[PDB]
Amino acid sequence: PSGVEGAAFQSRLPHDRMTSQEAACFPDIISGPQQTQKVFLFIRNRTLQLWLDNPKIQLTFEATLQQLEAPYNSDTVLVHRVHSYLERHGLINFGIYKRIKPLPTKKTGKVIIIGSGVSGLAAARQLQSFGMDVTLLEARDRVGGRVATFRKGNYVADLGAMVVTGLGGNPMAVVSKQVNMELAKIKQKCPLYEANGQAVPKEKDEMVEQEFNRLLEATSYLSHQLDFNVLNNKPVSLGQALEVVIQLQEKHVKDEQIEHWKKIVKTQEELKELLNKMVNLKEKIKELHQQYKEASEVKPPRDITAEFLVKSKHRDLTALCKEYDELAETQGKLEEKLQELEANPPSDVYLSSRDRQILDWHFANLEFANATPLSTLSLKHWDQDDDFEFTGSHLTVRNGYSCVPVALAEGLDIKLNTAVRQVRYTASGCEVIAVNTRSTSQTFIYKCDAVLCTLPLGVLKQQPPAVQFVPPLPEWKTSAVQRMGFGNLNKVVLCFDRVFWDPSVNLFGHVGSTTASRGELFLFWNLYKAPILLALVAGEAAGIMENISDDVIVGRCLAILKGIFGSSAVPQPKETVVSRWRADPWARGSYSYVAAGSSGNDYDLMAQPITPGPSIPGAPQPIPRLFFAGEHTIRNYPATVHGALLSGLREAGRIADQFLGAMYTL
Amino acid sequence: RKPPKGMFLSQEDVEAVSANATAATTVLRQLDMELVSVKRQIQNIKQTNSALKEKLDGGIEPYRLPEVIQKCNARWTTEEQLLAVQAIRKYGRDFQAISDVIGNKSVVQVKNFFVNYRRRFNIDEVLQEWEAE
Ligand SMILES: Cc1cc2nc3c(=O)[nH]c(=O)nc-3n(C[C@H](O)[C@H](O)[C@H](O)COP(=O)(O)OP(=O)(O)OC[C@H]3O[C@@H](n4cnc5c(N)ncnc54)[C@H](O)[C@@H]3O)c2cc1C
Ligand SMILES: CCn1c(C(=O)Nc2cccc(COC)c2COc2ccc(OC[C@@H]3CCNC3)cc2)cc2sccc21
Repeated sequence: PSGVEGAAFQSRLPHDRMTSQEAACFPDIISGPQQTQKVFLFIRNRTLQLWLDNPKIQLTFEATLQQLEAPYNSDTVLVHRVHSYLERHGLINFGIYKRIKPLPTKKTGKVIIIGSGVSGLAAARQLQSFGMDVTLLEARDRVGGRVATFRKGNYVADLGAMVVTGLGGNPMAVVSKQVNMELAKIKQKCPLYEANGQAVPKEKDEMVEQEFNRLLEATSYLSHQLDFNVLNNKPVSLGQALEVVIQLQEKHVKDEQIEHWKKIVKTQEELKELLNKMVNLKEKIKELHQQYKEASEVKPPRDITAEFLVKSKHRDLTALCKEYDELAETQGKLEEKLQELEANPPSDVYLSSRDRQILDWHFANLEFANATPLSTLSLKHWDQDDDFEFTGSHLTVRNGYSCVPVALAEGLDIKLNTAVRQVRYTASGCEVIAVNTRSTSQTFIYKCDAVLCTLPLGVLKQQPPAVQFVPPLPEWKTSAVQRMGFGNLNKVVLCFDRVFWDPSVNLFGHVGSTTASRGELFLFWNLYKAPILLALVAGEAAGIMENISDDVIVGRCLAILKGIFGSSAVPQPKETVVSRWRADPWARGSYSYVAAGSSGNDYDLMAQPITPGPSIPGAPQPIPRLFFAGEHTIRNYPATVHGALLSGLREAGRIADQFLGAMYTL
Repeated sequence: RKPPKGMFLSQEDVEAVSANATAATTVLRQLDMELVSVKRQIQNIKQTNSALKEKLDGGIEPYRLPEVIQKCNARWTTEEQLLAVQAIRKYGRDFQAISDVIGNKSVVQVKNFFVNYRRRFNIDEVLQEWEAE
């Protein structure tokens, strides 16, 4: 898209229709005449275009009205409402921008933010931009959360997030212009190497990859066409659907063979009756010839009965030879069909053990993308966020993704090494209790008007709780936490002194030996500048590999690389780092997935804020006090950085509309 | 609307493989057995036919007679008349058979004979005594 319409696309908005959020803030326009709606939409799209053309400076209302032209700038209070709407909800003036109007002298309202991940950092930035007092409480000794970058000397490798999934509609495109990120395209080509150490032939690499892509579309047909979503009162998982689809393919292969050999016995038995008719006809001929002979031996002259006998036997013997000349003629008509069928046999097997191993690699790559074994993903809803995929190639942060949260933390009041233990919310305010992570006896008390919780879903799942809510979270909130899936995947960083791999190959795979170990060191990455190879652990291997020491994990990596590249070409790494995200007390896993029995609607439940009960009985309905942002709270972009980034902007707009007002509704 | 070309997913098949736990292994075994069953029946008939093939070794060539090609004639000799009566007694109304026995009489000439001499040769009695066989 181009022009003001591209601005709307780049802001994830329909360029020619008001959204539901806009309808709530401008109910007089969406219910009004069509002419006003088109004016409003252009004002919104034009304001977005201006901000996106210069995301480094703040877009003020005085500046927006200057670039607008008649008749769109004739109504000024409408332009002012649109600008204030976009600024409040993080569509313009978000991220890291030089401020034009110095901030309010004194702040309004106190907000405590739990966790200084991208989710919390984005919200803290905005709430301070809106003139509120914001303080973030981070349990770790650093910012970024699951944006964790390893740095030692020249070595830079990300243990958490490292890929921007396209820039088309990605808010990270705005950030990448503000922060000096070093985005580099990922070359898609990814050769596979079997356990023997040699590469997979191009014949197999494509027939299996296509069969994998085919098996996947099959499960979607199983789900959305045959309504195969429940199996014995339990929700079907994507792993189960693949097992069923595969078995049906092996079942059809066997039915093809049985009906093919059944064509042979049918024609073979036509031959059995055909031969039995001629072996008996050759017998009648053998007897008739002897009778014609004996009648012909009678030497002339002979009466007309002896002469009729020779003529009679001659005619009958000629007729029986005609009947044989056809019964034995069709003997070749069927003998060709037999060499026909016995030369075009159907497929012997669906997939061999060698093929099924390579297919398991593509399953491992899928278990990697969703950070959970396929047996846990919801068959119907696991790819519910696919319709919002961004456009463009996927890029890596070559200088380390940590530069983004570090850049956001500039100017914010962050309290590191502060682990929240208890969140108390009542009708008259909130208080957060936290202890210092270095000596857990030192207790801190933070009073505030509102708490924004960006705790990872894996932390919200702990039993017994790491964070106690007082009063307890309502069932509908906790039930969503239990239904939602929180997966796991780990990275192994192998630094080196020289490059022994192919520089033009950004990634290559390792086909495991067993279905069980298919995710164990299956993928390798050459995506950084310094000689660093990075190996991935996915699926059921992820959780099990955390119970293994670093020197043994790196030992399996070198053993694999010695197979592909040779034992002489693999040196010692001199620096190794292995992640253990499920064991991390501050993450308890990698990111969320749509578990079977859950749906994307649980993400919306996670995002709903909590409102305390009245202090005095009969007191008016209180104000929402506990707010939830984070990767697991945004239905259309879960498990990402841009999703956490957006969720933070969301709650920052909601918390502001609650405690500061919204003068853009009349 | 339809599965990916090459996949086979009918509503009936899915239920038979998910009816219980080991219903998958059960269906794939009863097809493995029905395959082994049909395969050994092939080699049973392939051997029964191979034995019958060797009984035909030699064709019927020692039993074929040369083609006596005689030009068709129109005059019924006394001999040829007598051949026709016996041919009627043995073959009935098979005109092609009677034509071949006599040798030089067409199918329609044999039929004309069935009326011209039906009076004098009692062909009605000859035919009715053929019908007793
Ligand atoms: C291995 C891996 C690779 C990934 N790769 C990508 C990728 O390529 N692209 C992408 O878009 N996304 C990726 N992600 C996911 C992405 O990093 C997350 O979705 C995002 O960082 C989550 O942000 P958040 O602020 O919601 O959560 P977090 O970043 O986890 O922030 C929560 C913060 O709260 C803190 N905290 C926890 N407990 C307490 C407590 N008791 N008291 C106080 N503070 C606490 C935590 O330390 C943390 O700093 C990846 C994730 C993993 C694990
Ligand atoms: C698997 C980690 N991950 C990655 C990643 O590692 N991508 C990557 C790395 C090397 C080579 C290639 C190959 O280049 C194409 C890729 C892209 O493969 C993807 C994997 C998962 C994706 O989406 C994951 C989220 C989880 C829940 N819904 C989507 C998207 C792309 C990107 C994103 S966005 C959220 C997680 C994530």
